[PDB]
Amino acid sequence: SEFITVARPYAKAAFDFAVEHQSVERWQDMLAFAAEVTKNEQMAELLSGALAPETLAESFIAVCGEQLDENGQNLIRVMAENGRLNALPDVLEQFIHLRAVSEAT
Amino acid sequence: MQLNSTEISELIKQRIAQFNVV
Repeated sequence: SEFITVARPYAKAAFDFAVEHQSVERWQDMLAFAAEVTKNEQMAELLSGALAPETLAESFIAVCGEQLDENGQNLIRVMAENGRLNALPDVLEQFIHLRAVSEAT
Repeated sequence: MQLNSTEISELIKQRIAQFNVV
């Protein structure tokens, strides 16, 4: 269960529409806080506990303080459905570069 | 290339913004 490659598209696919609805601005926080909790010793074990994505899917969006719009809840479940919801930072680093590319042309 | 996790981007774009809307 280590599809690190899934974070590359996640950071972009989640950014593609985040730009059309002008979410990118407030959306940056959601990914920043999400990527920060996934790389947290206690949260890391909680996420990689079993094959069931539900235990880590709702647990993640909840520990964030329910501050995630519809896409924040849809992404964490799909990310967990692929057995790699803990790869939030794997997408964050990719997303930060997408902003630089959008903030350049 | 479209076949490995890197191509799921379009599938993600449809689910990340429209997961519970099918």
